[PDB]
Amino acid sequence: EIPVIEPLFTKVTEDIPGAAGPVFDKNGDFYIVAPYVEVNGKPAGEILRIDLKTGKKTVICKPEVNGYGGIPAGCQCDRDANQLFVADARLGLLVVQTDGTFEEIAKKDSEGRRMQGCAYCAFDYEGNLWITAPAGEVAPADFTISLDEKFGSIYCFTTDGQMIQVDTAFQFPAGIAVRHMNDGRPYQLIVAEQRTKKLWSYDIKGPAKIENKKVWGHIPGTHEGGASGMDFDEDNNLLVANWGSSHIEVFGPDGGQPKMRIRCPFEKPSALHFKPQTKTIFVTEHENNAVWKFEWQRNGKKQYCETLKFGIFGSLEHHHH
Repeated sequence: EIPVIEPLFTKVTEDIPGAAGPVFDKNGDFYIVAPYVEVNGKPAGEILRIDLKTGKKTVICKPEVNGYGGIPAGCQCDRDANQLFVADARLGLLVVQTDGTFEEIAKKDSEGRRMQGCAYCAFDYEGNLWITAPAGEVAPADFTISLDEKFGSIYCFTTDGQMIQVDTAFQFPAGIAVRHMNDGRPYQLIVAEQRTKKLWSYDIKGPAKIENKKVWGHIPGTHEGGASGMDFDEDNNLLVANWGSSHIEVFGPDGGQPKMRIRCPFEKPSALHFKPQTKTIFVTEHENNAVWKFEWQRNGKKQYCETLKFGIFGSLEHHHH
């Protein structure tokens, strides 16, 4: 029904338990997270730097708060400083410096509620951070995932430093991406509900202001698991890892059904991310606990963490003259 392409995948690294959160920082260094690392049967997840020339893996941060180890599950870099925002299914949302120190951004949200554990996040170009939270309350609450009960939530961490819960009642909310229009403005928030075959959209009307929740797209397949991570290319096609499959789905800007599929040499892609200024997509996957790369048909969308650089700054917004 749908065209399938089969690009050459190249293995980057392997033996990363629960491999996810591929991300590039402001300098082009590459990081991933290993959520399933354990010590004595307890979480001890890791944030890793991967040297793309040598393949060498370096543990950047082994987060823990009051003796509760983390489950780092997704990442985005900051443009303002060379620090990573790490969605942690046990600890919430962390800011991790490249030197390994970290700060937990929130024990509680804007309503005084205990924070939920997070997994993916996405900046809009105005600087707000949109976050999926598939786990229940952070440590020291007992760990719970919204696999069977609809308690996964969505947050927005605004430029004013407010952690606002903007929706809930999701069954493993996973990938999240912002659709920016040609004038640079945030228009739609896209959210994967991984325990269904659905992608949801909201219209962004401002910081932490979303409305008009609708079904945006449908994920093919009848196996366990749907959309995990997702990313826009420069034409606002959305590439969506289908964890219940060996494909990445390609949606047009207006969603619906995929218009093309990318066949992968592996099952269970968990996350994907473009390398800045390239067509190269890095993909994490849980069949092999591994990281791969492949060349897409065009560039990715300009990334938040490049937006203060000469040659990028000033080129995102466009207006009538």
